[PDB]
Amino acid sequence: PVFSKPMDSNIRQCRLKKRIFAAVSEGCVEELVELLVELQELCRRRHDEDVPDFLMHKLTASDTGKTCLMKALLNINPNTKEIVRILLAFAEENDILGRFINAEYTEEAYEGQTALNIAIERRQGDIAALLIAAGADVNAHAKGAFFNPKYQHEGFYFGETPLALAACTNQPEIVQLLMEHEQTDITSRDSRGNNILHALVTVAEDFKTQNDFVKRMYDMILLRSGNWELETTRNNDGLTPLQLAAKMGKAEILKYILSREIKEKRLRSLSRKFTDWAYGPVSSSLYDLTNVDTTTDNSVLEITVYNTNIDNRHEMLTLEPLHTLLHMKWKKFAKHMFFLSFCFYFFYNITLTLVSYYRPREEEGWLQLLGRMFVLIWAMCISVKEGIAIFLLRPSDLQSILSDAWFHFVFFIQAVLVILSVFLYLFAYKEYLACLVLAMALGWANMLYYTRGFQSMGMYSVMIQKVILHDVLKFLFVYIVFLLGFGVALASLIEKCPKDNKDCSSYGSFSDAVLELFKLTIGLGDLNIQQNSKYPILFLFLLITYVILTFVLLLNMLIALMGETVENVSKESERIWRLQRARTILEFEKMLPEWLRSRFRMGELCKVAEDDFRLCLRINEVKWTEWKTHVSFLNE
Amino acid sequence: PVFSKPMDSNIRQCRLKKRIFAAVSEGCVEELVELLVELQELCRRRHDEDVPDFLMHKLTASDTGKTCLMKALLNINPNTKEIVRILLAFAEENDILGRFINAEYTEEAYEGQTALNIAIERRQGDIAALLIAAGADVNAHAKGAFFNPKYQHEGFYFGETPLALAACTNQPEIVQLLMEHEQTDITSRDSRGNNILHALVTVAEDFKTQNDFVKRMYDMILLRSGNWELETTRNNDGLTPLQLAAKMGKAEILKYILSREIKEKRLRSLSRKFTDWAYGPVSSSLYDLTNVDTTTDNSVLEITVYNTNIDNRHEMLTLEPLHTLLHMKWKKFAKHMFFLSFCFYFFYNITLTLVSYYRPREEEGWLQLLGRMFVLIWAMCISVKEGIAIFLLRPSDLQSILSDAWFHFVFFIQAVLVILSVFLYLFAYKEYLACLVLAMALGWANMLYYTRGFQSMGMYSVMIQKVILHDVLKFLFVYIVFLLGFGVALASLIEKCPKDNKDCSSYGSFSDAVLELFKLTIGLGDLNIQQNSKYPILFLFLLITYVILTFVLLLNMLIALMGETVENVSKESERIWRLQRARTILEFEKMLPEWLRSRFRMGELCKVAEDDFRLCLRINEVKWTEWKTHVSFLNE
Ligand SMILES: CCCCCCCC/C=C/CCCCCCCC(=O)O[C@@H](COC(=O)CCCCCCCCCCCCCCC)COP(=O)([O-])OCC[N+](C)(C)C
Ligand SMILES: CCCCCCCC/C=C/CCCCCCCC(=O)O[C@@H](COC(=O)CCCCCCCCCCCCCCC)COP(=O)([O-])OCC[N+](C)(C)C
Ligand SMILES: CCCCCCCC/C=C/CCCCCCCC(=O)O[C@@H](COC(=O)CCCCCCCCCCCCCCC)COP(=O)([O-])OCC[N+](C)(C)C
Ligand SMILES: CCCCCCCC/C=C/CCCCCCCC(=O)O[C@@H](COC(=O)CCCCCCCCCCCCCCC)COP(=O)([O-])OCC[N+](C)(C)C
Ligand SMILES: CCCCCCCC/C=C/CCCCCCCC(=O)O[C@@H](COC(=O)CCCCCCCCCCCCCCC)COP(=O)([O-])OCC[N+](C)(C)C
Ligand SMILES: CCCCCCCC/C=C/CCCCCCCC(=O)O[C@@H](COC(=O)CCCCCCCCCCCCCCC)COP(=O)([O-])OCC[N+](C)(C)C
Ligand SMILES: CCCCCCCC/C=C\CCCCCCCC(=O)O[C@@H](COC(=O)CCCCCCCCCCCCCCC)COP(=O)([O-])OCC[N+](C)(C)C
Ligand SMILES: CCCCCCCC/C=C\CCCCCCCC(=O)O[C@@H](COC(=O)CCCCCCCCCCCCCCC)COP(=O)([O-])OCC[N+](C)(C)C
Ligand SMILES: CCCCCCCC/C=C\CCCCCCCC(=O)O[C@@H](COC(=O)CCCCCCCCCCCCCCC)COP(=O)([O-])OCC[N+](C)(C)C
Ligand SMILES: CCCCCCCC/C=C\CCCCCCCC(=O)O[C@@H](COC(=O)CCCCCCCCCCCCCCC)COP(=O)([O-])OCC[N+](C)(C)C
Ligand SMILES: CCCCC/C=C\C/C=C\C/C=C/C/C=C\CCCC(=O)O
Ligand SMILES: CCCCC/C=C\C/C=C\C/C=C/C/C=C\CCCC(=O)O
Ligand SMILES: NCCOB(c1ccccc1)c1ccccc1
Ligand SMILES: NCCOB(c1ccccc1)c1ccccc1
Ligand SMILES: NCCOB(c1ccccc1)c1ccccc1
Ligand SMILES: NCCOB(c1ccccc1)c1ccccc1
Ligand code: NA
Repeated sequence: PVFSKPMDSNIRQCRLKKRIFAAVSEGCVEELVELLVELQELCRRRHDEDVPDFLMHKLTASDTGKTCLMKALLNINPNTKEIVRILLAFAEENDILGRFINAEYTEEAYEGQTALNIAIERRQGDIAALLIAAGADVNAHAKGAFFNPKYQHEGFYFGETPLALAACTNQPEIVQLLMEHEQTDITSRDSRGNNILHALVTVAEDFKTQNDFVKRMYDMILLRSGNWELETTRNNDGLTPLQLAAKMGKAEILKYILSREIKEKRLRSLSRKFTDWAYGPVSSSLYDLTNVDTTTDNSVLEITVYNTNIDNRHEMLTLEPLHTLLHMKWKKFAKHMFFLSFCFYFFYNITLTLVSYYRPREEEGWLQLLGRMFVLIWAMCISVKEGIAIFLLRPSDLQSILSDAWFHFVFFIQAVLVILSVFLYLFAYKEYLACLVLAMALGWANMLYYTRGFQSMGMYSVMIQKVILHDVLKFLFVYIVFLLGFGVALASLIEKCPKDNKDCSSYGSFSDAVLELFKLTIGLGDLNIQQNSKYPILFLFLLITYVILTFVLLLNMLIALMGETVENVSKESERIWRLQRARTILEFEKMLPEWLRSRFRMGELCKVAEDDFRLCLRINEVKWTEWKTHVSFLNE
Repeated sequence: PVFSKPMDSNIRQCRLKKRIFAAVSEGCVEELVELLVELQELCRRRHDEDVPDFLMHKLTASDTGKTCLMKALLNINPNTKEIVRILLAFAEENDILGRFINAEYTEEAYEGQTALNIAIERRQGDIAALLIAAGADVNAHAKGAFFNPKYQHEGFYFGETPLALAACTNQPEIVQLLMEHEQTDITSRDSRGNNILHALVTVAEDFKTQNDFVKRMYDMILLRSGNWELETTRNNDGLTPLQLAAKMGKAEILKYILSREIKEKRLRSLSRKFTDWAYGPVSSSLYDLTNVDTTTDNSVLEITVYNTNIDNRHEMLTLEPLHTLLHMKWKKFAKHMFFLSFCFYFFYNITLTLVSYYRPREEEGWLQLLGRMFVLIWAMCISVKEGIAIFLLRPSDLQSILSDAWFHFVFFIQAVLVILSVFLYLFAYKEYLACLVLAMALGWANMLYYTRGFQSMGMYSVMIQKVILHDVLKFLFVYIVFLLGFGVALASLIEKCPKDNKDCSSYGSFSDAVLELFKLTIGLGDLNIQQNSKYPILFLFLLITYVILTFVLLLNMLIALMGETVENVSKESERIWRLQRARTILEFEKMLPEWLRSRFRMGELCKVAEDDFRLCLRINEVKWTEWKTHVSFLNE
């Protein structure tokens, strides 16, 4: 990144004020005392009306706003605490201690950063305790391009508050010192709208390491708060800390929140998992479904399934209510809607076939009327439905067209070519055969959409798409190099044939020469040596050189590259069809009306505590492997 | 190796002097005292004019120059220190202690080795302290074929000085004893021109192990020197210890020197990295660019990119100023010069194509004149530019023609065949078509040079070259064995055909028989059994035997060997295009004039200290992963 002005500067890029910053940096105590006396006497020699203002302009930098207190804290030495006790005592007789401890940068990239923001970051618990006990602001919002970047490489976002700075830098002794302070606003929201619990989700990691202080900071702040105000708070985008963990793909944080159970009464009401009974490996629990089920707009189940930015959707959709809601919707409507979508579309491809095969060749019942009117209606049903999904779609397709958004185009292109064949055949035109045949060939080719979501057949549609997009299209630029180079080369040697006998040279034009050289590449060629040219040996040299390069080397090079794609999909094949069915379920739920979706709703009302009635889900879990390993070491 | 004379010898390959060497070896003290009295009395029985000379010829070997003091130190026993104290006291009454402790080998392979060179190597800190306190030379240069070899298997190079012997054999207690000695010349240069810091680079290793004493010896000697005299010293080849680490490929040493930062004032001026400010994971530093940027002749960036001898160029070009200078040159001129080199060469291949396809067949505008004159100029621009690069190139091509120096020939051969086609077409000749077509086919084939340096397309040009050079050409000697063996075999059975009907046997000659047997190998053949010979079954046996060997076994054996090459390049594919672009940048910088290269220069003048103004580079680094692991264990 770049900021065009440093935070601290001690190297110059090629007199009372400049010596004070050169005294608080190295740690010269006896020099700093002699310099402050020279500035204490320099207040009254010309005026006594402006004492509190003139004392501040000689201790602050006029370009950044950095004070002499900030300069001592940016440069940590073992003589640091002695400098702070002198500078805070110097503002006592001048009565300027109120504005000296609450100063901030006036520069646009570090605006709002105070001396308390530096002392907590340098791990100075004794110095930060002296500032708060003197009048430092515990609610100072450090804005700016450095503290509020646009990406995670152009600064450092922690939450803009001193409570979020100690929480993100693993310092719980300062968090306990700030939460006991009665002027600290815990539920404060920064420029992003994030509170103390949104900012911990942002700095969290995606997987489980050895030390997880973010989960420890999440539990410590939430239980000492003792309310739901931090959890129901939404951002400027309208996201809770539960929904933010699903958006950014933090599976360890999303697992902890969504099965949080507190056994202690006076603290039990802050739970989302409620175990009813347990007997060995069998447990029965109640799970909160407040923002999880798809009854609100931006629900957690809708985020995780449609989150193409992240890599761990299979880890997050295996979690504790998310796998059961996804399974119960399949056994109620989504298996029925997938079977009928197969049946109405397989009947649609047969009717396209039997009107394309039995077309009126030269001369130009109730079941025949039932067939052709079904073609005109079902093609308009797809072109409206798939046309909305393309319009409601963003142009950054590198992550959505993996297996998902590729089918939204080919069902739409096939539906338009059926409709375009109607306008051509009826009016006056003969180009209907060019549109009806290509729609029928693409119509049968779209039957591989119904192989998706199954353990045995789900990986075949991914193998076809990933070979075309990642192996074949990047290999056309290697092969057209040799197809167009040798194509003009062999066509230039062919002499103009004497008048008759058009089968005297197959390479007699550039359009001819590309055809046979494509046949030598795939192996349907002919090494003809008749070939009436003035250079028979030179034609025979470039013809065999083409066969060795394309057929022997470049053809088997592509097969070795396509074979690496097939084995990579086959290793991930158990994770593919589980994510294919998960998107198929939620698209079928959006096709349902409101009166029918209300019958399909899961959940029952519970009595958690006094004035607490939330929507639950009873999930009977049995864990044999986790039980046998648990019992074994209690009696080793 | 071989030296034809040993250092120490105790085994004979099938009388006062020979008993002394047989006394200092085993450790006989009471025998050695009785032998020295017999030699003390043998000085005066025939002359008293030559006492200091005659006392030395009976204690030294006349063939090697080895003394009795060296013989006791080569044979370490627990009775070693008692022998040294007697022999050094024996030279006191004879007043020959000055030449007895400073003696050396007169043999050509061990010349200059003294008793101090042996005592430090055998780990004798007490014996080496007694020699220096008696008058031993601390600046004795041990030359010779053993101590100055030509390769790293024909001797032991350490630096030829006793200070470099204790530094390379991990003995810092003797290094501290030598650097406090006021006659020790630290900045001494041996026969190679190496000083104390060049010799540590030579004995260093390429990667990071558990114990790195070479980096510890580099830091200990440099900080106690306290000057830049050891760093600015160049060899006989003109290399600093910074440039020697880039030449020999020591990435651990080159990383330590190029980000050396000393926080301590009185020692800060020996730094090359200067951290300006740090706030969490974000750091801003200034890097020294004295011999790093390409403004001097033998710069570190020019060495590492063009160092085909080493295997770790990707590890060294990732380092701390080397990755930023390589990235800033791409975003200023090298991306523009690569795009226009694509555009002027793609226009050049079209104009060659449209004059080769539309040639005057039988009978023999301003845009047509603009095209053909562009061919005559652009072919002369390549033939001059690529002709210099072949002339300035060494004949040891096994490491430069991997992906790099192969393109310097094929752009040159293509440019000459365009020029050769002009002299043939204009004068009187008809062989212009044999040169224009082969230049046009090779001209389109050189378009894969512009796929280099990209993450998606950079590995394809390496896969084509490595399959030809390492799989195909070593398999021709396997296949011509079977092509020439069966080719004469099947042509010898073919009887001379009765007069007419030339299509009676396709194997009627050796030139004919190689053609169809090449077609059976690739799979375009015919198992014809008509074949008018006197041995129809014996012809049919050798024909099917050829198909099973070549098409079934030897063809798929090559495909299995080519497939191992493709998967090895595909695993290294992220390291290939980063090294392809790095050579493309520095070749474009050499094409720039001096006035335009001065505008593209990076760096600003800094004030490091008093009388210290060097060229810097501000690099804003952010390290999220290295910060989250660092904070986690400080508050575990
Ligand atoms: C303009 C357009 C408008 C469109 C109108 C639509 C909009 C309005 C829609 C309204 C619909 C209303 C909702 C549906 C409610 C029905 C309830 C039901 O029975 O569902 C059931 C399915 O029932 C079945 O019979 C499934 C049959 C087997 C399917 C096999 C999948 C393969 C499909 C072909 C692929 C071949 C692959 C080969 C290669 C290609 C649910 O499943 P289950 O059986 O209950 O689960 C068993 C568990 N249990 C019994 C314990 C509970
Ligand atoms: C997944 C998808 C896989 C498959 C998709 C692949 C699809 C590929 C399909 C290919 C089929 C090709 C059909 C050709 C049709 C005729 C063309 C023509 O007119 O040529 C004419 C000139 O011929 C020349 O001289 C060629 C010169 C072209 C210049 C090349 C620049 C662009 C190439 C960029 C590449 C470099 C990039 C480098 C990057 C590394 C010859 O004309 P004619 O034939 O003799 O006509 C007879 C005239 N008559 C009819 C009146 C008698
Ligand atoms: C890359 C891996 C390499 C190894 C693996 C190989 C497999 C992959 C390789 C793929 C490379 C593709 C090479 C195709 C060769 C075309 C031949 C040709 O020129 O056509 C004809 C020209 O016809 C025309 O005049 C109009 C052009 C129509 C050509 C359409 C062909 C398919 C296009 C793309 C299909 C997309 C499919 C996508 C499926 C995923 C032949 O000419 P003619 O009619 O005989 O001459 C008439 C005479 N005249 C001169 C008087 C005019
Ligand atoms: C090793 C892997 C094995 C398995 C994989 C296989 C792939 C790799 C294998 C490679 C092996 C190569 C075998 C080629 C077969 C030659 C056929 C021949 O003899 O030509 C002709 C002779 O014509 C002549 O008389 C002049 C010679 C021209 C030959 C040029 C062929 C290409 C040369 C090298 C190209 C370099 C390309 C390099 C690309 C990287 C045929 O003879 P005829 O004209 O029909 O007879 C005339 C009649 N007469 C008897 C009266 C005279
Ligand atoms: C006799 C012979 C004499 C020869 C005369 C020459 C000698 C004298 C020469 C003198 C030249 C002087 C130096 C150049 C100064 C220009 C400045 C510039 O804009 O550079 C810029 C290029 O900007 C572009 O225009 C790049 C366009 C895209 C290139 C894509 C690469 C693919 C190229 C084809 C591959 C196809 C592969 C397909 C398969 C093959 C630098 O990049 P950038 O944009 O700045 O980077 C963005 C960063 N920034 C904007 C934030 C800063
Ligand atoms: C990457 C590159 C890949 C591709 C490149 C590969 C390129 C290969 C290309 C190959 C094409 C070959 C074309 C042949 C041209 C004619 C030759 C000839 O005249 O033969 C004659 C004798 O025939 C014999 O008897 C052969 C004996 C040769 C001795 C071999 C020793 C050296 C081989 C060392 C090997 C062992 C080493 C062992 C180590 C393991 C027959 O002549 P004719 O045919 O009857 O002519 C008709 C005469 N007339 C015209 C007047 C009528
Ligand atoms: C998986 C769930 C299944 C979903 C529903 C699927 C069920 C679909 C079932 C029926 C769909 C058809 C209804 C469309 C009505 C119009 C038909 C038409 O075009 O007329 C044709 C009549 O038909 C024939 O005679 C064709 C005979 C070959 C059909 C092959 C059987 C396979 C498809 C069928 C069975 C598939 C069974 C699938 C499994 C049940 C014209 O034929 P003609 O007599 O020659 O007329 C003369 C025309 N001429 C003058 C130009 C020559
Ligand atoms: C891949 C794209 C580039 C293709 C190669 C381009 C590079 C070439 C670079 C330099 C070549 C320069 C010399 C050739 C010019 C004269 C040729 C000639 O006149 O033909 C002669 C022989 O015909 C032949 O068989 C010639 C063989 C071609 C030479 C290829 C070099 C070997 C490289 C192999 C590597 C394999 C290729 C690369 C694989 C890695 C004439 O025979 P004729 O026809 O019977 O005519 C009779 C009339 N006349 C005698 C009066 C004339
Ligand atoms: C990526 C950056 C691009 C860099 C610049 C690339 C731009 C290059 C643009 C133009 C290059 C041409 C300039 C050379 C001028 C001489 C041409 C010539 O020989 O005359 C030919 C005229 O031309 C034709 O009529 C040929 C038509 C087929 C061309 C196919 C288009 C692809 C290449 C072009 C477009 C590529 C576009 C690429 C993308 C922009 C001869 O044809 P004729 O009428 O039959 O004459 C009769 C002769 N006869 C009597 C013997 C038969
Ligand atoms: C690889 C390079 C070397 C190739 C093998 C060399 C080694 C051979 C070593 C020893 C062979 C010694 C005996 C052969 C001599 C007489 C043959 C004969 O006369 O033909 C007879 C039959 O023709 C046949 O089919 C015979 C089979 C060929 C013999 C191969 C041995 C089996 C090895 C298998 C291993 C596979 C090979 C190796 C694969 C690993 C006659 O039939 P005719 O033709 O119709 O003529 C009729 C007229 N007449 C009856 C009057 C005659
Ligand atoms: C507006 C039309 C533009 C031109 C049309 C371009 C693309 C659509 C046409 C074909 C694309 C798909 C072809 C089907 C072939 C293989 C995929 C099998 C289905 C699967 O993946 O399992
Ligand atoms: C003086 C001439 C001597 C004879 C010529 C010998 C060799 C040069 C000719 C051809 C070599 C290159 C051919 C191109 C074919 C495949 C490589 C693709 C480009 C790449 O590598 O990606
Ligand atoms: N057979 C249980 C596999 O789990 B399922 C699953 C697991 C992880 C991610 C997505 C889904 C599942 C499959 C179909 C319907 C509901 C859930
Ligand atoms: N919207 C018109 C057809 O939509 B359906 C559909 C079309 C293509 C892919 C998937 C579904 C459909 C959905 C449920 C039952 C029957 C058909
Ligand atoms: N995109 C960062 C990859 O690093 B680059 C790189 C890394 C190691 C070796 C060589 C280069 C790089 C790539 C292009 C220009 C400059 C540097
Ligand atoms: N020297 C004549 C052609 O050189 B250029 C060139 C040609 C082939 C490969 C690499 C470079 C060139 C360089 C920059 C811009 C345009 C062309
Ligand atoms: Na394999």
